[PDB]
Amino acid sequence: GISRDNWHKRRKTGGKRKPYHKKRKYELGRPAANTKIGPRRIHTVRVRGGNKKYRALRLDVGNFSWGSECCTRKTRIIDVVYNASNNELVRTKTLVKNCIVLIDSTPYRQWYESHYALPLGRKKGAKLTPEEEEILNKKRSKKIQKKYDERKKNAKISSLLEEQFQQGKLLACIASRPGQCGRADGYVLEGKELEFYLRKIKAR
Amino acid sequence: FPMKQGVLTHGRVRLLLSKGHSCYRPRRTGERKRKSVRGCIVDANLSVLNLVIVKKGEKDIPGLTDTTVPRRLGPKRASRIRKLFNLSKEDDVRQYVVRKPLNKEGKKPRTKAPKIQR
Amino acid sequence: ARGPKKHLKRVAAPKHWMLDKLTGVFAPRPSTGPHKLRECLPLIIFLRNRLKYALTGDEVKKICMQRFIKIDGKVRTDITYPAGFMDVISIDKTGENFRLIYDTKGRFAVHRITPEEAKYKLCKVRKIFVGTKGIPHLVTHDARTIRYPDPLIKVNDTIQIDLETGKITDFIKFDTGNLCMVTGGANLGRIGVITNRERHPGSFDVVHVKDANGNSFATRLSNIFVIGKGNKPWISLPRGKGIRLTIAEERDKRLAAKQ
Amino acid sequence: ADIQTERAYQKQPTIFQNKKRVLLGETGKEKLPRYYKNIGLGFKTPKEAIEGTYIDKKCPFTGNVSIRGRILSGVVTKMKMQRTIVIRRDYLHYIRKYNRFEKRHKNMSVHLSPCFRDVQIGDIVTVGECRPLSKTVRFNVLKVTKAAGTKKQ
RNA sequence: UACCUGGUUGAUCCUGCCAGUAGCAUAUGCUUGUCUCAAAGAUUAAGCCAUGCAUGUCUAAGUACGCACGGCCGGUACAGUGAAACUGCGAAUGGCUCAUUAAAUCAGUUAUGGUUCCUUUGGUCGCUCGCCACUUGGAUAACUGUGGUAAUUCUAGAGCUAAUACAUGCCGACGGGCGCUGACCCCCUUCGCGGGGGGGAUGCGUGCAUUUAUCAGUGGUGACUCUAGAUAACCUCGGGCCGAUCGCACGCCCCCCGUGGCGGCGACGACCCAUUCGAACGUCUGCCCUAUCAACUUUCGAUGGUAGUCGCCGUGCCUACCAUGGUGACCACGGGUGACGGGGAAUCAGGGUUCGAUUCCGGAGAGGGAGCCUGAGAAACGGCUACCACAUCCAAGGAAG
RNA sequence: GCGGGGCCCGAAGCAUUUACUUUGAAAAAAUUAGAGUGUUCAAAGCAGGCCCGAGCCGCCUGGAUACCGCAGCUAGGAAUA
Repeated sequence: GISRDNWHKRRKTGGKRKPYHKKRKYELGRPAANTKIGPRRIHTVRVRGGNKKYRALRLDVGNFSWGSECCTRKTRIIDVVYNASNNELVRTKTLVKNCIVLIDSTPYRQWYESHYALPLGRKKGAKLTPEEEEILNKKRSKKIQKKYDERKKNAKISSLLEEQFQQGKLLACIASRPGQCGRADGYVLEGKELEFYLRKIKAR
Repeated sequence: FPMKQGVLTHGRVRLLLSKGHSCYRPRRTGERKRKSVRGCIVDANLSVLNLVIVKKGEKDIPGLTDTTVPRRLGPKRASRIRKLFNLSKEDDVRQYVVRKPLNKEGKKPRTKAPKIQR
Repeated sequence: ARGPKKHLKRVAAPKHWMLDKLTGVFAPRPSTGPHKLRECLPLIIFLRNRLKYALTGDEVKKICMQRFIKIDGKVRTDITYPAGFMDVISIDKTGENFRLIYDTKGRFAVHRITPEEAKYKLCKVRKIFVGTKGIPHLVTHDARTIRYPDPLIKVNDTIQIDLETGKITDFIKFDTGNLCMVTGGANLGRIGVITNRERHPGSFDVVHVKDANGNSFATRLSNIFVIGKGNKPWISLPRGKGIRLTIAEERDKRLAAKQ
Repeated sequence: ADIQTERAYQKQPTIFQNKKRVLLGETGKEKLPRYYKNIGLGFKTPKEAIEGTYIDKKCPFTGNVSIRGRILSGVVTKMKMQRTIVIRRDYLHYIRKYNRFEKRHKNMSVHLSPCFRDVQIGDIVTVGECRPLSKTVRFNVLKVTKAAGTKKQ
C-alpha cells in the first residue's frame, strides 16, 4: 500500500496539509526488483491497461553495444564495478540503470578478428595454433586481400581500451532499466568517459 | 468440514482459499475467502472417510466390486472416439458413434446421438 | 467516479437536441462513436422528435432491428448511435435520404437530399502523418482514416469521400476566398466566405468570415468547415442558406408568411 | 574549472562523443558536437547556450525539457539554490465592493539555466512554463534582461 | 415604489437605541368546502436497525450425449423447443448522504511535446524465406451415484461428458528479392608490374511489436530526443501478434477426374495506430472567522542539485550522496467553522446584505481506520481479509453480520 | 515577393515595461430577463396552427434572444499613474 502521491508532503510554505481522500489505486505499491547476477529469473506484473511489465529478479547475460566500430552481441555479466547513486549497491552486486558493469571480451575479440584479421588480446604468442593462425591468413584471393589491407587506418584502438582486451574483461555501462523491461542492455565505456570512471574506481 | 490434501498437520486450520485449490467454489470472480478445512492426516475425529480401491484381490464383495455401471455417455470429440475404437485414419467418425437408448413408458422408445466437435 | 459514466440526465443534454423537461429524468446518452457527444446527435431522438415516425424508445428500436437505417451507407443497429455532421442517413425503403446539417439557429436541421447526391460526404481532416514503411495516412472529422491520399491535402483541409468505395474523391483546399461553414461557438450555422486566417504562435488561430450579406464575424480555426470553392457549395444547403436573421428580421418574415 | 564535478558522467543524451580517433583524428584539436535547439515564439538562443560547455537536463536549449504553455514575468528576488532561482511577480487584485485595488504578490521558483551570466538581485526575467521539474519548480527561465546595472563603481 | 411611525421631557430641539412595519422559511396554534401543480428524517444522531426487496444476462450465429419435450419421419452425428451448468460480459453506472476537507475541493483558464483507455467506429490483419493441418493434447462442470455436518449460496469421493474454457501446433502464401560474406575473370597498366570493373561456389540475417546503440535528415509543429528511413543485434517459459471458432443461402470449375479443387453475406476474437468515452497529474487567478496564533518549515524531506528505484508517465514520489535552503505583517504558521464547492436563492434605487444539506455539474464516504483480489476501469464495501466498535444464531464444536 | 527596373508591400525589429481603456474569440443546461402560443383563464407547459374537396405519398411553423464576474488569449488606443 506504499503510495507515490503528493498530498502527504508538507506543502511549499511549510504547513501540514490534511488528507482529503483515501490513498488511491493509481499510486500502486512500489517494491524494488533488486536484479542480481545469476541464472535467469523474470517475473511478470500486470499494470493498468491490462499491460505487462517484466521485472527481472536475476540476470545472466546482456546485449551491450560497442558503437565506435558498431558491434552488438550478447555477452554474459562478470561483475559490477561502480555505482554512482549508492556505494552500497556494489557490495551487494545489484544491477540498476546507471551502474558500470564488467563483461567479457570473447564476443568482441572474435568479431574484431573476423573483420580486420589482427591478433587481439595477445601479448606473447606461441600458443596461437588452433584457431588464430588460420583466421588471419585464410588463403585469400586478390581483391579480398585488397579490401582488408586498406583497413590500416581504422584498425586502431586507443591505448586505454586495448589495455583491458589483453587481460580479459571489458567494463561497460547499462543503459536499460532492469526490473522495468527485464533486460540489461547498454554500451561499452570508451574515450574521455572511460578516463572518468577508471579514476573513480582507482580512487576507491 | 472436509479434509484437504497437503496440510501435513492433523487437526483443523483456516486457509485463505482462492479459485482452484479445493473445497471452495467462489461466487464471483477474483474472490478470496478464509475458511476452516481439516488436515490431511487422519485421526479418530472423523465422522466419515472416503476410501477407493486400487487393486482387487481374492473374491467378490457383493454390491461393491461387482455389478458394472454402464458408462452411458460415450466419447464426443472426434479424437477420443478415434482412440476408443482404434480407428487408423479417415475411418468415418460419423459411423462408429455410440447411441443412447431411451425407454420412457408413455413415449415411443427413442435413441439420441450427440453433436460432433473438431 | 470509479469508472466511465453511462447515464445522462435530461437537463444536462445538449439543448440543440431540443429535449423536453417533464417526460422523464434521463436523456438518450449517445454511445461512444465517431463524433463527440456535445457536438453530435443520437439516432433515437431523430425519429421520434425530428421526424415523428415513432413514439417511444421501444418503437425506434423495432424499426432499427429490422435492419434498414443506413448511416453513411452502413446499417447501424443500435438506437443510441451518435450520428454527427455531414453524414447521410438512408431509410432505403421509403427513401428520404437525409443529410445532417446545422441550420442557422445552431440546430441539426431536417434536410432531404437527392438519392444521387446522397452517395458522398465531406470531411475536414485533423491530422496527416506518415505511417509505417513510409506510406501516408490521414484522419478525418469522423473516425475514418485514409491511406495513400493525394499529398496536396494539408492539415485542416476538406476532402470529399464516397461511401461504398471509401477513397477520397475531391479535396478542396483551405484558402482565403473559399466558402466555409462554422460548426462551433456562438456563430454556428452561419455560412460565409473566408476573409483571412490570422495566425497565433502557440495560441489558437482565429479566422474572419465574411458572409454573403456583409455581416462579417469571427470564430477560431477549429470550428471552420469549408464546403465551397470560392462561392458555390458542393452540397445542398438548408433554408436560410446560413444567414442569421436578427430577431426583428425573424419577426417580420415569420409574421408575414402567416398573413 | 572542469565540468565533471558529479559522481556520474554528465553529458548530452543525443550527441555521440567517439568519432574514429586515429592518425586521422588527432587528440590535439578536439571539440565535441554541441546539441542545442531553438524555442519557438521568437526567443533567441544566447551564445553561451551554443559556445558554452555546460550540461543541464533542465536547460530549455540543451536539455530534454520543452516549453509550451503560459509565459509570465517577474523580478529575481533571491539567487541562492544552485540552478534554480526564485522570482516574485507582483500584481494588483481588485475588490469590487470598495472599488479599489489591493497590492498582492506571489513568488515562484524557476529554473535558472547556466546560459545566463549577469543575473543579479533585482532584474526583470520573463519566464515560460513546461513540465514539472521539481516539487515546486514548474517553470523555466527564457530571457533575462538586466536592470540597475551597466556601470558600477 | 430611492418612503417611514410610536417612545427620554412641564414642554423643546437632538444623539441614540427600543418597539412598530413589509418580505421568506422552519416549527407550531386554531381553522379548513372544490381543484391545479407540489417540497417532505438536512439541522440533534455520518446514531442503532427486525423483515422483505433494489444487477443481472441467449442470439440464425461459443458449449445440449436432462425424455423436460418434440413427427425419434428410419435405421442413423445433430428437425427444433429447451431447464441446468461451463464460457463471455456487466455488477466500477445509478441511488444515497454531506462526515471529512479553508489554495485542498471547486470555478474560469491552459497543458500532457510528461501518460493510460473495455468499448465504439475507421485502419491494419499471404510483407516474416523457416512425418496431424482434412483439425493435435489434457482435464472439468451440469449429470449419475455415495456422503458428512444442529447450522450458511458449506462442500467431499468415485464414475461420465463438451468448448470461442485451459493449453499445444502447421500447411499454404514461398517463386524469391536484399544486405553481409565469398576458390576462378584472365578482356585494364601482365611491360618485371601495378591493375579497373561486374560475376558466380559459399554460409548467415531478413515483417510488425519490444530493448539498446549508431548513421542520415519523406512528413510534420511556434518548438523534438517527433513521425518515417538506415545498420548492428535482442524477444522475458508466471514466454507479444502472425485466426485448429460458429451461423445463412448455397453456387462454380470439374481437364487429375463423380472425388478433389473454387466461391456470396455475416458473427466472433486479434498485437498495434488513430477515434470516442474518459481518467490522472500539472499552470494561472479566485475562499470565511481569528494576532487572547508572529515567526515557521528542516534528526523523521524542509527547499534545491546529480544518479537511480520502482510509477501508466512528469516530479523528493521515494533512496543515496552533496548544497542550506523555503515561507512570512502584501497575515505565513497554528486555531476555529453551526465550511461540502459552484450553476443558484431571498432581498432591491445604486453599492450591497444573507442563504446555497437538497434533484444540475464536480468532489468525498459507506460503522471506524487499514490491506488487497478480479478487471480496461475499484484500494469496490447490496467484493474479500484483519483489528477496533456494535450486534445475530448455536446442539457451545462453529457459523454469519 | 507586382545577382541588380515598374503600378510593390510581406516576413523582421516592437527599437522601455506595465497599469488603464476599447474590440474579438471562447464561454453546459436549468433559473432569471424576456419572444411566441386562449394550458378554457392563471401558476405553469413547449407546444402547436390549417382546410379533408380525401388524396391529405398530409400541409405550414416553433422549440428565440440578451445577460456569464474577475483572471487569462487576441487585436486598436497612449491622456492619466
